[PDB]
This record gives sequence, structure tokens and C-alpha cells, in this order.
Amino acid sequence: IDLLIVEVVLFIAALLFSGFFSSSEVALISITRAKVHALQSQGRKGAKALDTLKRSTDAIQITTLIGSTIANVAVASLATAIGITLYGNLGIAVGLVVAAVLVLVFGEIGPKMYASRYTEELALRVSRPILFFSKLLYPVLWVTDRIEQQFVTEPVVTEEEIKEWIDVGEEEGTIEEEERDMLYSVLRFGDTTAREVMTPRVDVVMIEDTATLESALAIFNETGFSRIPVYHERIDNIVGLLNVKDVFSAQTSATIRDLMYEPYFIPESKKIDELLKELQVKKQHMAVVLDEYGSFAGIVTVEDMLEELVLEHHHH
Amino acid sequence: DLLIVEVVLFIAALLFSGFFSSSEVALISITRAKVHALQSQGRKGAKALDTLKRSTDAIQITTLIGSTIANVAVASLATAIGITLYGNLGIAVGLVVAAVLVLVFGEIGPKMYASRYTEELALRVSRPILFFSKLLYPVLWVTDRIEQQFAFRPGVTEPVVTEEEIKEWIDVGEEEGTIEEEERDMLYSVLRFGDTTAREVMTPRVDVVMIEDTATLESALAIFNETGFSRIPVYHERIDNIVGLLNVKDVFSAQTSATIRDLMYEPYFIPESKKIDELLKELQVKKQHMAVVLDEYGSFAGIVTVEDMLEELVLEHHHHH
Ligand SMILES: CCCCCCCCCCCO[C@@H]1O[C@H](CO)[C@@H](O[C@H]2O[C@H](CO)[C@@H](O)[C@H](O)[C@H]2O)[C@H](O)[C@H]1O
Ligand SMILES: CCCCCCCCCCCO[C@@H]1O[C@H](CO)[C@@H](O[C@H]2O[C@H](CO)[C@@H](O)[C@H](O)[C@H]2O)[C@H](O)[C@H]1O
Ligand SMILES: CCCCCCCCCCCO[C@@H]1O[C@H](CO)[C@@H](O[C@H]2O[C@H](CO)[C@@H](O)[C@H](O)[C@H]2O)[C@H](O)[C@H]1O
Ligand SMILES: Nc1ncnc2c1ncn2[C@@H]1O[C@H](COP(=O)(O)OP(=O)(O)OP(=O)(O)O)[C@@H](O)[C@H]1O
Ligand SMILES: Nc1ncnc2c1ncn2[C@@H]1O[C@H](COP(=O)(O)OP(=O)(O)OP(=O)(O)O)[C@@H](O)[C@H]1O
Ligand SMILES: [Mg+2]
Ligand SMILES: [Mg+2]
Ligand SMILES: [Mg+2]
Repeated sequence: IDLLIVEVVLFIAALLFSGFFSSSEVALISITRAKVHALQSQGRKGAKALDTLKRSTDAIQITTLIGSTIANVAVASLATAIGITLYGNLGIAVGLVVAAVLVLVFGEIGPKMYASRYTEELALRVSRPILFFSKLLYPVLWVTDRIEQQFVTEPVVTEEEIKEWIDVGEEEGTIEEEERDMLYSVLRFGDTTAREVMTPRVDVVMIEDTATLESALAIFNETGFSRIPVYHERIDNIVGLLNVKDVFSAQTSATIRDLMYEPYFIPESKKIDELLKELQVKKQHMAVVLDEYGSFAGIVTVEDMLEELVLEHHHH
Repeated sequence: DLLIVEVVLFIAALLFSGFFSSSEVALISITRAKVHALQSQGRKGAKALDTLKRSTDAIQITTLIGSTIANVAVASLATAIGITLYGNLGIAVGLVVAAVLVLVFGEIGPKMYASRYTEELALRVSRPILFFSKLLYPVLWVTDRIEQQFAFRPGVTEPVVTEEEIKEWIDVGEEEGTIEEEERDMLYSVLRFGDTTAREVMTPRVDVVMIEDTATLESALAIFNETGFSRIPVYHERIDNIVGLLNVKDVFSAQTSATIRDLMYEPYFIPESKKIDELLKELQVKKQHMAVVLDEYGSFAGIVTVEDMLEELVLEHHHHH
């Protein structure tokens, strides 16, 4: 009874350590190094010590493995010690069963489940102690890091794991087979620039602002297009977009410059995700692209970006 | 004596502890291309490996429960054996000893050994670990219902994966950096875009501009040049009955001897409850920009153009935490 009281606290304390190391492992190895260096530049409390741990992901796995294993071993080495003193030789089992059922719930699975909901907030909190324990285990680290001269875990939620849950959607009907492809496209659609999908000026059909109104229809009805850029004595110099509908319903005296409208000029590095929205806000369809020198380069239509997101994807 | 019963279970548990740890690494380290090759080659333990990898979470919970249970058993028998010899100094002798044995033989050891022998070991352990996996089905059932977690969700217990659940996953992706902040707002947008139907983004019949198929082109151009549109439906003796669609780009480029019925083209009729995520792909595949919505009785109720759906997709997009 005397020592038993002192043993149930080490049992509880070791359980918290095992949970602390197990939950710390999930949050730490899940933050994208691209995002860690973002929090560090912002200077948030914990990012510096977190970028340190990311410098050697092998240090995050060994620390949490050893700190937890040591704890887990102590969590049960005492649970049976307490068990036997309470239940004789039947305590090695009783103490064993009541230990394995708590190392699983509060020292392994529970701590891992909790850390997934709060992964950025917890990673910044356990950056200091985990980096501290890693220093204490520098002997054991060098032992396992030195063998690296004699010949990585992934986050709880990977972009592939998400993609897979969507495929489950298509399979179960909750998600149309058409928007699975669109959901797949969005993920491969934010880092895309307009230059990657623009129509090179070479293949563009345009018209000079000095041309004849009637002569413009010769282009529309011959090329079948509905919107052609307009240029001013230089293919480089785009001064307006001409809409075919305006020419069909044109007055008897109007000229090319009367029915053209100011184009939305954009760079070659324009993200097409925000351009599909900027065009949808102007009620406009075409966007003129300019290179680094302001010279014409190509055009981009809402029909281009639409083709991107609607493109059909492969099923795994 | 009872000691002999303890030291034997101590080793056996230490082998299980190392069997699961090394089976987890080997089963997960192996690439999807290697399994597909072993699948076609048809080697022993491949078919059971292909299924075992379908849910990478089911592999970690079984190898964890296994390695954890065994590890505790290794420690239990050390604190017990040592206690039988060293009284209460055994709890320390057991803890300290077990703490090093599990680490070097149940954890770190089995892990490093698996990284170099991923192929051979995965096949020899795909069968036993898969067997255990089916025993853990009760645990896999509960885990797949706790939707506040994202660590152990096997998805092999037939869960209801609805738009709600995917959003939960995407929210986590943005928080850890695997998904960018901006490309999450897009997923939430298209996620709710699929819920929208045709009627909710259509133009009601009352606002539509049509032209009777018995009119003349001189009248057709007048409509376009007045309403500004580029396409208008066509009917026959009744407003409920739509028979085609007319485009100005063709009426302007119409032969001297032309008509409205020969210039119009068959429309794509759709119900009011039509999903626009499908219609957007279908309209984009038929090269057409406008559909025709028909109410339950197959009468003209409105139209849905590509632009009508892009507004719902873009300007009215969702985002939440
Ligand atoms: C809920 C579960 C709870 C289980 C138990 C959790 C135990 C947490 C472990 C506490 C470790 O405490 C840790 O000690 C070290 C040494 O001071 C601190 O690190 C310190 O080290 C450097 C120098 O080495 C000091 O200059 C500086 O004050 C501090 O960074 C660290 O900030 C703290 O985090
Ligand atoms: C589960 C049991 C695991 C084993 C227990 C741990 C045993 C640790 C034995 C290794 C001693 O650990 C470590 O050895 C190296 C020797 O090069 C020491 O480092 C020394 O060599 C390295 C280069 O290799 C130098 O960078 C460093 O400045 C020097 O101090 C280090 O100070 C010591 O901390
Ligand atoms: C931290 C994780 C802790 C995990 C704790 C594990 C608890 C195990 C005991 C609970 C087992 O839970 C029980 O398992 C069976 C599958 O075998 C479930 O499924 C069974 O019943 C449902 C209906 O409710 C049926 O649809 C299904 O076909 C059948 O297999 C059952 O609904 C659930 O009531
Ligand atoms: N004047 C143009 N010159 C060269 N290419 C063009 C021109 N206009 C559009 N395109 C190209 O056609 C592709 C599809 O664009 P889009 O379908 O919107 O033309 P459109 O048939 O006139 O459209 P709409 O009929 O809706 O007005 C674009 O990728 C673009 O590169
Ligand atoms: N005949 C029509 N009657 C009523 N609404 C129409 C008609 N045609 C199009 N609309 C509506 O106008 C809006 C925009 O559609 P849309 O952009 O396709 O027409 P458009 O601008 O004349 O064609 P385009 O832009 O390709 O030249 C949509 O809400 C659509 O429902
Ligand atoms: Mg077009
Ligand atoms: Mg082990
Ligand atoms: Mg329009």
C-alpha cells in the first residue's frame, strides 16, 4: 500500500508521456516544410524550433519512438508490478491486460487521433519539448544516424488520400463522375499560368484598326471565330477586341474602332484560376496576354479555362 | 517453475512485436507499381497484398495493435520475471531491460530490416497481417465512424462518404500545407456546384426570347440585333413545343435561298432536376452552348447556357472551416 501509491502516479505520468510523444509525432511530421518556412518568416512562437526538427525528419521519428517506447514499457512494467502485489501471480496477466488496453487507447491511438484534428496548433506547441528530448537522445541519434553510412513517414492526410476519398464518392454516387474529374482538375489547376494555355500570336487571327467594317466579316465568317483582337499598325500593338455580334448589328457608318472595346491585358504569368473569375466578373470572354516587354503574345478565352477543369481524369 | 512460463512468453511476444513493426514498413514501403507487377506475375502472397494495400490505414492499426500488445507483454513479463528474482528491483530491471529489447528488436530493428527487404517480406507477411486485419474488423468499424479523427479511417467497412466527409478531409489538408489555401476554396466551390440543378440556374420560360420557325431571316436578324443574344430557341405553333435552336453566326452567313428550319439544329432537352455538373460536361462535349429545360410534362420551362452555369460555379462559391 505504501509503495503502491507511488507506483500509480508513475503509471499515469508515463501514460501521459507516451501520449505526448505519440501525439507530437503526428503533428510534427505533417506540416509541409513549405509551410514551416512560412510560419518561421512570420516569426510565430514555435516555428523556429519546428524548422530545426524538419532539418532532419529522422530526428522526429527516433525521439518520439524512444520517448514513447520507454514510456509504454514503463506503463506496463509497473501495471504488472502493481497487479501482482494486488493479485499475487494472477497480476502479471491482469496487470498486463489492463495495461495493453490503456497503452492502446491513451498512449497510441487516442493521442494520434486527437493530433490530427489540431495538427498546426499542436505542432507549434510540442516543438520546444520534442527538440529538447532529441538533444538528450543525441547519443542514440548519432548511433542510428551513423549507421546511415551502411545503407520517411507521410502526413495523416495526403493530397492522394483526399483524391481517393473522392473516387469513393464517384463509386458511391454521392459525387457525380463528372465532378470527380473537376475536383481532380482543381488540384492540378491553381499553379497553372495563362501562358501555358494561351493561343500563340502566330496562330491568332486579328485585324488592323484601319480595315473596313465589311471586311471584318470576311474574317469572322471565314475563320468562324466570334472575337478577334484588333491591332494598330503593329501586330505587337493590340488596341481592342472586336465582337462579331457588334458587326452584324452595326450601323451603316461605323468603323472598326467604333465597335471594338478595351481589352483586359494580362501577363504570361497570370494564374488561370483567378482569371476565370476576373472574366466572369467583367462579363467578358477574351483576355489579351503580353510578354515581359509589353508586346502581344496571345489571347485566352473562357472556353480555354473551361476545357482545363472539365478534362477527364484517370481512375485508380 | 512459473518463471519458465514467463521467459518463454517473453521471447514469443518479442517476435510478434518485431513481426508487426517490420510488416508495417514492408507493406507500406512497397510501391504501387511493384504490387501491380507481382500481381500480373502472380507470385505467392501478391493477390492478398494488392487487397491489403487498398486501405493503408488498416495496415497501421493492425500492426500497431499487434506490436503494441506484444510490446506490453514483453514488458509485463520482464517486470514480473525480474520481480520474481529481484523483488521490487525487478520492476526496474524489467522496465530497463524490456525498454531496450523492444526498441532494438521490436521497433528499430524490424523497421530497418524491412526497408532493405520490402519485396520479399511483404509477400510473406501479407497473408498473416491480412488475416489479423479481418479479425480487427470490429475495431475497423468503430474507427470508420469516428469522423472527428483522420489518423485511422480504413474505409473498408462501407462508410457513407458524402460531400460532408470530403470537406472534413480538405479542411485538414489546408491546415498542414498539403493543399494550398486558395485551391481549397475551389474544392468547396465545385463541391457545392454539383448540388445545383438546372432549374436553380436556368432562365424561366417567361424571360426567354424565341422565334417561330415560319418567320423569315429578315425577321430573325432583327431579333438578334434587338435582344443582343447570339442564340434563340424555336417552336412550332405552340410555346410549350421547342423544336430547335437558331444561331446568329449562321443566319448572318446564310445563303440567298435559306430558311430558319434548315438553319436550326436539334436541341438538347433536359429535365428541371438535371445536375449542371453533368450538363456542363455534356454541353462542353457536344460543342453546344445552350440546353433546353423541360418540366415533368415535357413542356418548355427554361434554358441553361454554359455561362449560366459558370456564374453559379464562380461568383457564388463556398468556403468554410
Ligand atoms: C499532456 C501530456 C503531458 C505529458 C508531459 C509533457 C512533458 C513536456 C516536457 C517539458 C520539456 O521542457 C523543455 O525544457 C527545455 C529546457 O529548459 C526548454 O528548452 C530550453 O533550452 C534552451 C537551452 O537548451 C534554453 O535556453 C531555453 O530556455 C529553452 O529553449 C523547453 O522550452 C521546454 O519545453
Ligand atoms: C538503445 C541503446 C542505443 C545506444 C545508446 C547510445 C550510445 C551512444 C554511443 C555513441 C556516442 O555518441 C556520440 O559519438 C560521437 C563520436 O564521434 C561524438 O561526436 C564526436 O564525433 C562527431 C563526428 O563523428 C563530431 O561531429 C563531434 O564534434 C564529436 O564530439 C558525440 O559527442 C557522442 O555523443
Ligand atoms: C479507439 C477504437 C476502439 C475500438 C473499439 C472496438 C469495439 C468492438 C465492439 C463493437 C463492434 O461493433 C459492431 O461490429 C459489427 C461488424 O462486425 C457492426 O456491423 C454489423 O452491424 C451493422 C448494423 O449495425 C450491419 O450493417 C453490419 O452488416 C454488421 O456487420 C455492428 O454494427 C457493430 O455494432
Ligand atoms: N481571334 C482568335 N484568333 C485565334 N484564336 C482564337 C480567337 N478567338 C478564339 N480563339 C481560340 O479558340 C479557342 C476557343 O475559344 P472560343 O470557343 O471562346 O471561340 P468562339 O467560338 O468565338 O466562342 P463563342 O462562340 O462562345 O463566342 C480559344 O482557345 C482561342 O485560342
Ligand atoms: N434567347 C435567350 N433568352 C433568354 N435568355 C437567354 C437567351 N440566350 C441566352 N440567355 C441567357 O443570357 C445569359 C448569358 O448566356 P450567353 O452568354 O450564352 O448568351 P450570349 O452572350 O448572347 O452568347 P455569347 O456570349 O457566346 O455570344 C444566360 O443567363 C442565358 O440564360
Ligand atoms: Mg466557342
Ligand atoms: Mg514491435
Ligand atoms: Mg455571353
